[PDB]
Amino acid sequence: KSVFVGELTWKEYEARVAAGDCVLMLPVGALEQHGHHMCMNVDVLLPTAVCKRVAERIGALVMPGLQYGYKSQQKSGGGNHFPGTTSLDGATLTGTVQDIIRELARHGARRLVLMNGHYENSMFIVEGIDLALRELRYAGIQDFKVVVLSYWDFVKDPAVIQQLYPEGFLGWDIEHGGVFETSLMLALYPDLVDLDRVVDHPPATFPPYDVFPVDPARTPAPGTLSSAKTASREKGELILEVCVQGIADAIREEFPP
Amino acid sequence: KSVFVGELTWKEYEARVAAGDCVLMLPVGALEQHGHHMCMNVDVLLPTAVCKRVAERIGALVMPGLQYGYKSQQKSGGGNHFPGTTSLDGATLTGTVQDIIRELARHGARRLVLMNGHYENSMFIVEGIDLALRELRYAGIQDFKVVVLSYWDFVKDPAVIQQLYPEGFLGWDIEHGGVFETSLMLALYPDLVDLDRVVDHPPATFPPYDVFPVDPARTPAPGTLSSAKTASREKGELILEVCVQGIADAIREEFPP
Amino acid sequence: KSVFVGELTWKEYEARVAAGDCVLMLPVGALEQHGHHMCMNVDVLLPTAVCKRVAERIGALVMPGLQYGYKSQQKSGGGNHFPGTTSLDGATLTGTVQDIIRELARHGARRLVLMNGHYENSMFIVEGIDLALRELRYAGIQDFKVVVLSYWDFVKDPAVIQQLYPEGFLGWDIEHGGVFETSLMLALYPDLVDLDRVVDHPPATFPPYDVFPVDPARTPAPGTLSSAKTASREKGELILEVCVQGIADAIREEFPP
Amino acid sequence: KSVFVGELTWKEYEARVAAGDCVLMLPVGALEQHGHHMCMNVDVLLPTAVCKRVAERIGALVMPGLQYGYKSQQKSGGGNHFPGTTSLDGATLTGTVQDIIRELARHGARRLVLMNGHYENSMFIVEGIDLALRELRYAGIQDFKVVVLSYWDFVKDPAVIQQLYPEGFLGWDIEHGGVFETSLMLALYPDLVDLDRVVDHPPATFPPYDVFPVDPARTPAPGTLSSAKTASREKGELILEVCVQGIADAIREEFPP
Amino acid sequence: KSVFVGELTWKEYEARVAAGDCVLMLPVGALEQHGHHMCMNVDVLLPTAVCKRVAERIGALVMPGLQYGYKSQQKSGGGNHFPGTTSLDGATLTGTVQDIIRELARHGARRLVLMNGHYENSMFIVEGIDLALRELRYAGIQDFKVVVLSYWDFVKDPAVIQQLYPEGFLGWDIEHGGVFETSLMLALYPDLVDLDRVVDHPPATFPPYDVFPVDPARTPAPGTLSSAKTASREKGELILEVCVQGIADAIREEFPP
Amino acid sequence: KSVFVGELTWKEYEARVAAGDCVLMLPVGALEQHGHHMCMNVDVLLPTAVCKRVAERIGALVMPGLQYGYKSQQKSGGGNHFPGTTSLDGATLTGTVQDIIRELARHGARRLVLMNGHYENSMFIVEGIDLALRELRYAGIQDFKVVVLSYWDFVKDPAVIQQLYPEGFLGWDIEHGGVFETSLMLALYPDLVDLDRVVDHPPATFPPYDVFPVDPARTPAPGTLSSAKTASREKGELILEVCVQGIADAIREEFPP
Ligand SMILES: [Mn+2]
Ligand SMILES: [Mn+2]
Ligand SMILES: [Mn+2]
Ligand SMILES: [Mn+2]
Ligand SMILES: [Mn+2]
Ligand SMILES: [Mn+2]
Ligand SMILES: [Zn+2]
Ligand SMILES: [Zn+2]
Ligand SMILES: [Zn+2]
Ligand SMILES: [Zn+2]
Ligand SMILES: [Zn+2]
Ligand SMILES: [Zn+2]
Repeated sequence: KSVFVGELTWKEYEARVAAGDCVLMLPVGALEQHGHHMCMNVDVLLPTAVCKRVAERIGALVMPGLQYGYKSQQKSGGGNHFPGTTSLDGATLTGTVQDIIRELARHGARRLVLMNGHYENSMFIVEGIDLALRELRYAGIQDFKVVVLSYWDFVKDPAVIQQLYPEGFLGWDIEHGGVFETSLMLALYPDLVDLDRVVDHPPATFPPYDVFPVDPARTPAPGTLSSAKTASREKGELILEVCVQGIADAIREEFPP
Repeated sequence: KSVFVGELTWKEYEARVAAGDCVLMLPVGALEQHGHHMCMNVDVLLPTAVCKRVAERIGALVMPGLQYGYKSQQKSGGGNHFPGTTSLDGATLTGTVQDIIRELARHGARRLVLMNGHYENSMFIVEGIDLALRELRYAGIQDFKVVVLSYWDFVKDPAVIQQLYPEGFLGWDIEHGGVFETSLMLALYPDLVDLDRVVDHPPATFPPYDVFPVDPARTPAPGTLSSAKTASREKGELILEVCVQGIADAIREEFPP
Repeated sequence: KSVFVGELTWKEYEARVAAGDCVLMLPVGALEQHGHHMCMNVDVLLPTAVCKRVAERIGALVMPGLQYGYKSQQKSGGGNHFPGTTSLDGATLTGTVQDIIRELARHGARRLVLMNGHYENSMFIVEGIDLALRELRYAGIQDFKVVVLSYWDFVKDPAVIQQLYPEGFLGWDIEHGGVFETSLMLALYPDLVDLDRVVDHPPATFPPYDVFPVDPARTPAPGTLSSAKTASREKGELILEVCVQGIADAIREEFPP
Repeated sequence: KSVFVGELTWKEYEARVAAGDCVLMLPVGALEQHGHHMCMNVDVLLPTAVCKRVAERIGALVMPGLQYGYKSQQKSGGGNHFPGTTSLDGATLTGTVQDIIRELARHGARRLVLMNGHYENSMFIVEGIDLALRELRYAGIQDFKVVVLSYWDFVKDPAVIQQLYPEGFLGWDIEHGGVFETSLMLALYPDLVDLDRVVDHPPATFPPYDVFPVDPARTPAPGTLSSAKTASREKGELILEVCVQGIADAIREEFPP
Repeated sequence: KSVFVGELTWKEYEARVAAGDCVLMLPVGALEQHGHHMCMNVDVLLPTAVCKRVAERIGALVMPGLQYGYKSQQKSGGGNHFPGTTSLDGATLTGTVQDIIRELARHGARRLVLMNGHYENSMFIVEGIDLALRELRYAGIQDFKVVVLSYWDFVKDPAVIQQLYPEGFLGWDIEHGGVFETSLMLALYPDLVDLDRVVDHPPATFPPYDVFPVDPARTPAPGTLSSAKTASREKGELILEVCVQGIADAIREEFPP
Repeated sequence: KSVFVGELTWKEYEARVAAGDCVLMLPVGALEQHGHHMCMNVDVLLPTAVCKRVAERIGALVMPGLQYGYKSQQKSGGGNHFPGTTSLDGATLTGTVQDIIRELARHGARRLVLMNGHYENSMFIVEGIDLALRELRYAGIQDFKVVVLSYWDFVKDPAVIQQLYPEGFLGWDIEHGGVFETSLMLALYPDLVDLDRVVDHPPATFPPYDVFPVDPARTPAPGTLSSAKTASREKGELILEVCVQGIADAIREEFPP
């Protein structure tokens, strides 16, 4: 039986919610440039694949993912001046999250995991949750609980980090189109990555401030913030298992049967 | 080479837009109950499959689809009180369309086809377009052109209509989870439809007015507005070819090479 | 005693609401071009006059009408590029309806009929209602009921249609400034129509899609979607009797004494 | 020929605007309690009647009036706790004014008089104007000019006031449902006023602060802020002539031929 | 012990609210031109100083002031075309007041004094209060009370008015950068005023209407609406005591121990 | 001469902007709990003090600070459930930033530095900037430049960090009410800190996800995320000199005289 809500009939869904401890998961991505070597829907594909695997293990369901996220920022996504990147205003993203939570509560659902795949989305997701929970309180609903996470934060093991980044970890922001995302894509969707097109530039560095309008000269030309030269399917498999296991465990802890 | 923007690199996309006459297509769907016999992502799947086929034929590109649409209305979707159906507020949907048009224009795109798959979305899509075009005009941009359509409107041939509706065409609104969508689903995604679960009821009838809050008693129990008993894979292939051909011709007329 | 809320004192209004089963009616119109032969406030005048007559028959009260409606669409009102047509943004119209419902509920009113006179308004009326009911629910109010109707939906009867259209009825999709509205106006406000100015053009037809910006060539030059050449006072009198009776009956059914 | 835009055809309106110096006028009122002796649409009726007379004199045109205004405030309209009073939120009213100006500018109009009839509306009218002018500036347009006025401000000449109040003038902060409005109504719409129902209470007084939620004890029971016992048709005729003359003169000064 | 919330620890604040009759005060100002002789933060400094002194007397606490207010209007602040003046949109100011009230309610506070210092702010503060109180009702909270005032309205004693305006009081609307504010500043922040720079022009007069876009020629060049030549420290000390005494008394009456 | 815009006359400000290279600085803070030992306006006081010193050095001007910021998050500010913390909604904060930029641009200013003092504000500052720059672009204005920075990011030097944290630096993630902010406060406003009230708890740690509603147990009781036991005046002086020099240098680089 599919773990995707979109692939269920309303009766199947109703039955699953009626069971009492149903966990729903919502992937939140973006359509964003990911360099010369990878496609632009990475931030949707990756959290969705992680949700799927986690859902399979814990008996959860996955909602249709958010395909468009917040504006790419230079220091975490290259910047919103790139072609292809198609970004929402903060109010739009926040409102989308708010509307979905309201609707899930209407269904009787009370457990939601928001899995972020695009660095910049976080605070707008946070505001959507706050506004939704506020509204639920107005309606006398106080037992709706939300867990929000970015899947990469579960990769904490020093040994794993060293396997992925032998020259040192440079932060999840500078990991845009680099070893982590590319390794995952190589493991899950190899046809959408062409490692031969990777441009092997040094990791992007920035001063301790930001400038707007975004100045394109300050982003590496290919749009990546770090090189995926050493990306590998094997690295992807390792990332995937670590994230899936860690998130599954976290969800079980927060949403026990 | 993929026709999906999400599956392209930013360089591939940039090149296609640079070519001068690039047509972009955006499927606009919903997560909505579709009776006992079909899944809930139909309104995304169908316009997306039609866009894919049209794009292959005319050399267009397809954007990631809108997964959540406007509130289901009793006379066209059963009603928003059903479980599973997960709907956006009008302002949210309108803003999503507006933001996407803004971004496509930033890229240099000037030709967009919005292909609706959920009856209720239309006027919010229209407002989204208007607000986006208003903003473009502020910047002196007047050459962005939009074609908006609901794919079923292209099925006009009496010979085809008579096969699907031998006792008479009763309207695209009453076509919710009926012969049209179900046939298309049998042709495209047979695993997501189980014809044996179809509840055969007489087509819903409604007074010449609407009542709110929605009264569940006025929608047939299963959520469908018409029976898909006579749906078939064959009918689906017929619908598909007529839509694809008709839409491709229309786009060629409105966006000539 | 007047049936118009505006013409009552607050004490008279209060007493009517205190009686317990008071029905309020709100006309929702537009300021919009209606060809060479007719004035622009038709969409307010017509529902207002119908509301007046219904209210007189059933003991209901009529609120001040909404004078400005949603943007005219080519296929239903000729298009918003015409001079004179003065339209609201969707959010504005939605908010107006929402605000009025909130206030009526504050008064203790619990029964509202929205009578639409401009096709394009419908979905924004729907959103206004939903948002208002959502708020009432937050305030513990679950007994506010709304009936929404477009008065022309009550001219159902084929026998009435034959009488009105002896040369053949071509459909409601082209009834903008045509025989239907023009006849009603001749019956109610003859000084606001000059039948000699009617341009007798062939009925408007359109492809199964819409284009924005709106292409003026696709609307008949006068702005009408069909010719009102055969309109008459007598046709208007019949429409008026039929509409008033049907709506009165429908309201009594939905809102009994 | 009518001075009301609603009563013109789009061709007639277009021709008036094409002439070059066309002045448009927009009445802005409210639906609000006006004591035991007068109806609730006073704030629409009065500015509309003054607009009509001014337009007749100066060759201007009058737009459909705004029927609903901002929330009644205790010190100026008795308070929004009264039944009957039906008020918009600030953003709704602001948005309505903004949308109308946008549309008038689209038509090619460049001269607008906003005539306020409800004290509380003023700042929201101001904001609506500013927001519409801001948008026009985006398009390089700086020749759209707006004159805003409350009609009573033209009846502040001490010699006139002496004629209207011989016993003594108590100030304007108390002229809600008092001698001023009542006299005008007696002159224009005698059928909507019943002087015998006037509750002759002493003028309302308040401390130099406001309290929310509004405390009904602090407003005179009937809702009026001053007694209309001395109101008369004669006083109304004087007020009317003084207002019309003064406003016609002011408009001719600001919008010369 | 400080009377400013910002200077308290959260434990100290919590204890003061826990006491049960805690009164909080919020100064609402503006950044606005105030002629050649005075600085631009006057509208924040003055109500803050009054709040401080009232708070000291009655045992209340003062919240961080709103530094930016609504757009300056010609007839009450010179006009928003002046340099330096930095104004918020109406929705922004309203929302700020609304958010703060919501938060104070969360803390358990139920008594708030909004002390306005910028003439134009009033109606947006009113709307913010109404929207916040509406929301509180949705959450079952009906015991939150707000007193709102403009501090100058407490200068009512004809003897005090005459000391300041021996030739006659023309209104708090024409008082911008004149004798009242300048005298208070001379008493409170003498280094921020240079009386030698006052431009002694005749008091601004205006017709009974407003014009937009704002016309700079209709405001006295220096930005003041009347001359502050006769301002003095002694007059400032008088004003200060009258305001502090009056407001303290008013708050003791409305928010008793 | 003051470096504070609020302490200047409009003529002085105009002249400074007229010079053509004027840099404006806007502190953006919060009202937020900062443990048992420190007051709640820290996030305003600190960036304001840094701005003042930087502006004195480089000839810039400082705008009135934003006193209220985005909702405290558990991992960065303890959480928005604490008393005293008074937070804005994201749209409110975004709108405030947007409005101020609009106004500065109107004055002729083209160089702005936003100095953030509250971690949570960052993304809403970014959105406010984007929306303001979007509006400027509608007016053909593309030369307004914004530099955004958080003052703590300028404490980079490992040698400085060694002086500040001789027993080892544990990271910026726990610096809410800890050594960094407390030391700065001891240097600038010693009367607002009472080091004896510091609760010497171990550094806060959290799992790689967040939970809403916020679980108060995951925040150390006092509200601090680390112990300020070792904070000192001397450490504050060092931080201050380092931050001021670094920021002055960065601004000179981006906005040369
Ligand atoms: Mn990304
Ligand atoms: Mn649907
Ligand atoms: Mn119409
Ligand atoms: Mn009024
Ligand atoms: Mn002011
Ligand atoms: Mn903070
Ligand atoms: Zn990515
Ligand atoms: Zn469907
Ligand atoms: Zn019509
Ligand atoms: Zn009135
Ligand atoms: Zn002032
Ligand atoms: Zn802090």
